[PDB]
Amino acid sequence: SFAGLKDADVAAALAACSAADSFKHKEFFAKVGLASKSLDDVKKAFYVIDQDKSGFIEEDELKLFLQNFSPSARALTDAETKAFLADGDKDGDGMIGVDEFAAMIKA
Ligand SMILES: [Ca+2]
Ligand SMILES: [Ca+2]
Ligand SMILES: [Mg+2]
Repeated sequence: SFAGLKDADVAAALAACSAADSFKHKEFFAKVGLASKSLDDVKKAFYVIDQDKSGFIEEDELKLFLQNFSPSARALTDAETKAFLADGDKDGDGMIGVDEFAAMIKA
């Protein structure tokens, strides 16, 4: 829901990355809808993965990225989390802020 994605695109996507170390951010962002959502929604998501409301997705909310879409879903492996944060975290503080998230989805 949060980001107004549909179940189908969400069930699709997860199937597509259910192997360990087959997760890829922009590919799942294309997939599940999010890379063509408005920037309002690209925020609504952000704040959902920010499970603890800190303003930031820390490395440990990032590895539970999937589960925000489906509870039973798998954790990301440590490499999968290391590339994302690698791609997201331009100021090197170890966690992703909104403006960084938005930035990595595009739009
Ligand atoms: Ca957080
Ligand atoms: Ca950062
Ligand atoms: Mg926390």
